[PDB]
Amino acid sequence: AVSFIGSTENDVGPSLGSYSRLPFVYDTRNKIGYQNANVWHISKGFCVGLDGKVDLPVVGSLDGQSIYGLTEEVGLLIWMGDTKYSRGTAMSGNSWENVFSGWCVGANTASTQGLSVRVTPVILKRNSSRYSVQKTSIGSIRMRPYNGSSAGSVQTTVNFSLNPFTLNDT
Repeated sequence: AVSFIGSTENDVGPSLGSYSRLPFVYDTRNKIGYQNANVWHISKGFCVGLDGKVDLPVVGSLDGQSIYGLTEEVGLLIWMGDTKYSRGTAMSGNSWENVFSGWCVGANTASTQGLSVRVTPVILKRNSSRYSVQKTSIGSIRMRPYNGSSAGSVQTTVNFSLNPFTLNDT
């Protein structure tokens, strides 16, 4: 079986966080992210993976993944995937993309399925010399049952919003 145990709306990164150091990528690691190991509770043979979707406009590209725009001077590189950040899948485009191939819980076991979203700020253009961004919707992630597993009427999708932040350029 499967049940939804997470939150529908989720914030990515600390509110009004400030980050210091074209296109220039800021090394924010996992600071601007959201991670939750327990979004769905699965059991008895349930097989599930994850699909991710970014709703932000694609304004460029870097090493194979999209640069999503926030403002005229600030953009983002985005990863979505399973709980552990190192499992993140680099996002491109605005379609649902497979971000976690998935796994199957044991026939006599109960476990959880989680997820993570991580972004890194990118300066597109310049100027003052600070750059502020307001809360912005990023996109969503939905569980993807497989192997004949079924979601029934269980909530399948959760959403993510980027908390406001400021970039100090010098």
